[PDB]
Amino acid sequence: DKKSARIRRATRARRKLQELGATRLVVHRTPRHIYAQVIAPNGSEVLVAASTVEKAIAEQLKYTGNKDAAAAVGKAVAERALEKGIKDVSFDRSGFQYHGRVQALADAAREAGLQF
Amino acid sequence: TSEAKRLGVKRFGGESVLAGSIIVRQRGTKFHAGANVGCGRDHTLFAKADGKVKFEVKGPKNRKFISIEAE
Amino acid sequence: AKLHDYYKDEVVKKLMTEFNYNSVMQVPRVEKITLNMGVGEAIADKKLLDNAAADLAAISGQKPLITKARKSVAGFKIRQGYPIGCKVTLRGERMWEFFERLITIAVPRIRDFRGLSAKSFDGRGNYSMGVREQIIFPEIDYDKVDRVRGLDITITTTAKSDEEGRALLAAFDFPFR
RNA sequence: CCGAUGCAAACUGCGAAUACCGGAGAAUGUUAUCACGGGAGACACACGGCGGGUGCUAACGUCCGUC
RNA sequence: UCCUCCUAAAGAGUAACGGAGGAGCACGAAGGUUGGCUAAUCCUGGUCGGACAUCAGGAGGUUAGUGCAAUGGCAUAAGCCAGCUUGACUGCGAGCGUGACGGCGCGAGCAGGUGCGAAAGCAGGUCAUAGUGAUCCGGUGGUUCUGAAUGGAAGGGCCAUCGCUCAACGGAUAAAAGGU
RNA sequence: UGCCUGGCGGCCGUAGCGCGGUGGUCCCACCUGACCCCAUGCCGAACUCAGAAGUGAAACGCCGUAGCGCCGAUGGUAGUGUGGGGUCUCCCCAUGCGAGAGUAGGGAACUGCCAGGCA
Repeated sequence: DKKSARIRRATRARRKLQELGATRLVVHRTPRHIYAQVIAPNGSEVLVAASTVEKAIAEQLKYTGNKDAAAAVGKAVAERALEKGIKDVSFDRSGFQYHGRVQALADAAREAGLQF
Repeated sequence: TSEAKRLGVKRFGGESVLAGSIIVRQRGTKFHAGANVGCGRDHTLFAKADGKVKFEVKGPKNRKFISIEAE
Repeated sequence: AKLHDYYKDEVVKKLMTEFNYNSVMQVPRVEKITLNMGVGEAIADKKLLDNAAADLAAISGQKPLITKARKSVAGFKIRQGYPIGCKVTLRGERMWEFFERLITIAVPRIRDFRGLSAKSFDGRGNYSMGVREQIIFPEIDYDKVDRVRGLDITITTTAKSDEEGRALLAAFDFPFR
């Protein structure tokens, strides 16, 4: 039981952010690919989504899943958010550990000038 | 081989309960706070903003939730 | 690692030829070995349990963890949370080396070596067995023996039937019953 | 104790009528509704119908919620 | 004095030394927060262990537990390992649920400063329902607030507050206890 | 615009339980070693580093199996508000509201958005 446990643990922040009703940045991690999505408080629409699989950002990346790919995805998410006007979304770790690629992506996103 | 406590629902669905009003005071947790509803230490549900009350059934266990929506 | 390559080369090939499987890893693989002590005689003395744990740590590549009791019953005169024994889990290069050394030196030299008891199966594939006289293992010397203690070695088996476990045991020719 | 058949005030995987809270609505009711002030009066009620407890599921016995 | 389900006729309330006991404690850690973990029960394998002194493969998912007698809800566990602290801090606080009053409980939210985190956010004691003390009386520290002419002193007025089993627990005058 | 895979929401048994088949194009899955960021109340158990070198074992997407499980009618049944009657402990009459279970029927769900492979 791994995916079920991951979903259960992420459910904590998933429900916690609901009360405050703020746009949330969620990250899905996989060795093959990494995904980042911005979800509105209603939880049925995504403001913007990026994936390491897409060639547009995988051309300059040797492999889809790595620290460099996570940093590139973070930069892309940050610039798209800046040009869209997200207004300082909150973020959720999706039950992961904030020490490796998740931390690298968060730092890359914050480097653009975000205040989350 | 005492004084009875006042239980039950004070405000039902459709009541325009304002902020701070307690919806129900039960022994345990008969219903769970939903949106704009807070739960106290003594397992008491109270409103957080003005609106209309509603009771809903959701979840795999089919648990009763108390919610408040804009009027 | 050291023995995994030989296992893949020989045991997997033999099992595939025998059973006509499709997936390369269709043959069940051993995940972990759990070393346990069922002595249950350290209630009176704690130094006995401490010495047994030290011996387990010395023989294995990692030290054990003391395990407490689970339920309290007046019949056996036991309370709740009473530390009696400990367990060790081996999975990886250490497990492969331990299994190789065992099957190489320890198994042949056993008193009353009538053979392994195949009937001692959990009914699904996992095999757990215990033997006495840890002195057989070279990692413990006669000069440092406090008492006779038994072992409990249980191997992980992902099979859904006892035939797979029997085939895995016969992989090393299963000397006899 | 294994499975089943019936039963329950400190039994409900279900679930009435009835009572009660809020929203909208044609019509009636001398506002019959609520807020403040002055004046009081009363502070051992009885019996009956409706559903019960108690009582020996004997009593024109006993106490409750409603009319 | 106070709680636990019924009788009590599906809002609350609704009887007769009614059927039932428990608390008048305790944790200054059993409090807060971050990560992960979460069964009980039964079969099968172990030197004995067979289920019952410990371990791993299964049947099953909240039947174990939640400090207490009992009670409701609790797997997002309201439990249970690793780590750090005292937010059990201070002024407060719109509103709501009860009451005949004295008052009681919950409570969004601001400010001064803190702990848990990278942040989102939590922390105004303990999962809760009982677990306590009101009026008066005596003691501690602050105030020139007041001071029977002046400057002090004595004495009062308010602020946190110990004793008062005041355990006749809303506590009736200064009136000491037991009985045939 | 059609098929397949992963994620984000509603629905919470018409989504579940048991059985057979199919899935490596992409996606997802087993992780070998870790002296390096990370750590075990022992264990690289989980988490973190490099993918097709090894495969679809287990998990999971889909089709059928209506075997178990669920909902679900109209109808009837038990009950009750209101006025009356009787043999008044209980029942009936005119009228309104109406149980549970089961039968007919269904389903192996459906739906909104984003990313990728084949068309």
